[PDB]
Amino acid sequence: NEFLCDEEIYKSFVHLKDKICEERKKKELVSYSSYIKEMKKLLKVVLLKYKALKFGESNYFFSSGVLNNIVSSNIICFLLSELILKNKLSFDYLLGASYKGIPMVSLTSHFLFESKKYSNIFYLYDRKNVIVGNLDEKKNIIIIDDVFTCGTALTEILAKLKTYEHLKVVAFIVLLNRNEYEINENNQKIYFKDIFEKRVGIPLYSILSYKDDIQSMIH
Amino acid sequence: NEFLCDEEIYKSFVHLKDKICEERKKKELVSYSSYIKEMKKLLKVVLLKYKALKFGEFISNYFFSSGVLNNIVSSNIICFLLSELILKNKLSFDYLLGASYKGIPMVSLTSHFLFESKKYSNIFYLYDRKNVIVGNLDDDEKKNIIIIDDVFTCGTALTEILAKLKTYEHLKVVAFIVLLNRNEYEINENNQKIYFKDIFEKRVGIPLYSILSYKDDIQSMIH
Repeated sequence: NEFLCDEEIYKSFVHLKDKICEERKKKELVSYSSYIKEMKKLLKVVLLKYKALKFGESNYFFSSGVLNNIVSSNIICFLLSELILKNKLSFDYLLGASYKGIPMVSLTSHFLFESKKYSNIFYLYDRKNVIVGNLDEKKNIIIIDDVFTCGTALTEILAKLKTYEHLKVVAFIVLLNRNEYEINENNQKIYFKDIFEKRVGIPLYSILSYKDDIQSMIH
Repeated sequence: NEFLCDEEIYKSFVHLKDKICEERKKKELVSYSSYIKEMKKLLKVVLLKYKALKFGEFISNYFFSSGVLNNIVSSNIICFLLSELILKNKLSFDYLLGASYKGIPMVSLTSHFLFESKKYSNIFYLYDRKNVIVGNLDDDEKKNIIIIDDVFTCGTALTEILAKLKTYEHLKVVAFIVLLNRNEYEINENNQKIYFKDIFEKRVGIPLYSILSYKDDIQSMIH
């Protein structure tokens, strides 16, 4: 048994969470970034421990089902909440993409609520009546999901939401962006994230990325 | 408008959550019960404020919908109390399973309140789709599951989850916990009410617990 035990993970989560909040309040950006990076290290340990990441022939596989435990989801949902606060994203609703986003959205709401900036936080989810929650000049939605490859899943949710005239999506937040790309006529990588952001006019944020976080696990 | 504002609801939730935990730790049962009953009052105010309860005539004299409870001020109270049912009744479990869809955002947050008890090194939660059970499974001794859902009428929805779980040989359900039991019944040959809860418990051999019940909590709202 080769990884930090859950009791140690939690202790480290608590310490890092306190420092990250403290530094955000003090507006010390360099320290904030650094403590975020430490939390991301802890999260990568978790991903390996619970085997959310597996290696060997893509050269890695990612599954979020093994992250449905509170010690793991605390880290994840805390960091989703931090992306919202750090980037000062304004919203009326958070929407958890079915199914993986759904247990994330309540718990992320819980971490946001600790900022004391909100009198409540209203969250939604989509089935497969297709949008459920406290509904009915445009209301703004941030969508949460686990993984971004080409944007196929987020595009389907956008289709469901096009029906609802008074709703607008203003951001996507995700645990992992795979940094997928296509090569163009000049032998340059054109990333799906950039193509997707351009097509739908909405920014995507991610806790982790293949390039910054996963590739250094490969060897 | 006519109801406590969300800031006040939260302040009251915090106060009552602290007293409830304190009294459970001290094993003062009468005080614990009493503070639970205060939280239930607050929850009833929430159900009326967000119109999770509506009155008149439906297909019964009240209608219940949990979609308006998907906000943290309301789900705090609900999920806290689901956690307290687990603790108070000393229910042992390896997993919590949130019934799709309503139970799913409840299960993580209920896991969060359980985790505050410091009895657990982690809490592992599941959910079903409609491959069919998602979470930290190795499994196809038995692992124990408590199922969480919003409303119990005859048990049709819980029965469907049991069917999905029958495939998994190493899993066993040891309790159902629910926000509301409607206390539905049939009348028998002696003009006695036989409750679906009792019939359901007997058929599947698994206890059901509920935060609220029609008889104890909702009837007095009617007039």
